[PDB]
Order: sequence, then C-alpha cells, then structure tokens
Amino acid sequence: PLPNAVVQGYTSVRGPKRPLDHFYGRTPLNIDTLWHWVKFPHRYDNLRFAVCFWAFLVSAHFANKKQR
Amino acid sequence: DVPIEKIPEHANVLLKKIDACLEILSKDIGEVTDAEAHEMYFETSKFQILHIY
Ligand SMILES: CCCCCCCCCCCCO[C@@H]1O[C@H](CO)[C@@H](O[C@H]2O[C@H](CO)[C@@H](O)[C@H](O)[C@H]2O)[C@H](O)[C@H]1O
Ligand SMILES: COCCOCCOCCOc1ccc(C(C)(C)CC(C)(C)C)cc1
Repeated sequence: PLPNAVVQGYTSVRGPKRPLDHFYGRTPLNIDTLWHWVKFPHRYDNLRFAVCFWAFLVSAHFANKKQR
Repeated sequence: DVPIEKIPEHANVLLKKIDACLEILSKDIGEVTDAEAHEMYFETSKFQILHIY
C-alpha cells in the first residue's frame, strides 16, 4: 500500500534526530508536566461549601424580593 | 625564514592543543536517570501503579 520509505521515515539514509533537552537540576516543563505546579483545588473547599450556601441564599433573597 | 628544526616545536604546540580538545570531547553525556523525566513511562503502563509498602 505504502512504500517502505514512508514507513521508516527516510528514502535512503536515516538522519540523526537531536535528542530532547533535560534542564538538569529542575523539573521538566511540558504541557503534561504542569500538575507539579497546579494540583486540584484543596485549600478552600470548606470555604467553597460556605460561599455556595451564602450565594444560593442571597440570590434567592434578592430574586424573591424582585419578583414580589 | 623558518628553519626545518623549528617544525617539531609547532607540531608539539598543535599536539597540546588537540589533546586539550580531545580530553574534553572524549567525554559524553549518558542516558538521563531523573525520574521526573520518565514518570510518564510508568503513568502510561497498562496497569495502575501499586504503591506497595
Ligand atoms: C489500506 C488500504 C490502502 C490505503 C493505503 C494507504 C493508507 C494511508 C493512510 C494511513 C497513513 C498513515 O500515515 C503515517 O503518517 C505518519 C506520520 O506520523 C508517517 O510517519 C513517518 O513520518 C514521521 C515524521 O513525520 C517519521 O518520524 C516516522 O518515522 C515515519 O513513520 C508514517 O510513515 C505514515 O504511515
Ligand atoms: C491564565 O493562566 C495564567 C497562565 O500563566 C501562568 C503563570 O505562571 C507563572 C507561575 O509563576 C511561578 C514561578 C515559580 C513557582 C515556584 C518555582 C516557586 C513553584 C514551586 C516551588 C512549587 C516549584 C511558581 C509559580
């Protein structure tokens, strides 16, 4: 279906690929290495519960007053 | 203006230079072993990682 050149990636000679840099002494920085810096929110979860309650309540209050 | 006895001095100079070069170029960087570089080799395993202690 396809010639061997397309599969192996070269017609005659296999060219050397420059390897990937590492940046010794620190973590890799890639699109997939970002969870090292940004975990899921874990610090303000209970504050999230409180603020969700208060937001619901205040919205309901002002909406009911407006409607009435 | 260059006698033939002065040639091996020049050859010695250039030998010193190229030896100072090759003692550095003889060194090469080995394979990386930092786990942070290879953590995705284990993340992508066909089974979840067992933290066994
Ligand atoms: C089957 C019925 C008949 C139809 C046959 C033709 C079907 C063609 C559709 C499938 C195409 C797949 O296309 C595929 O593309 C990749 C790109 O990642 C090529 O990949 C090639 O190039 C990359 C870089 O670009 C090289 O590093 C690699 O070594 C080499 O394989 C594959 O050689 C080719 O096979
Ligand atoms: C809207 O999205 C914003 C996109 O921009 C992201 C901004 O990123 C800048 C982050 O700045 C830093 C720099 C260093 C760090 C350190 C190295 C201090 C974090 C550490 C110690 C956890 C590794 C954290 C954040």
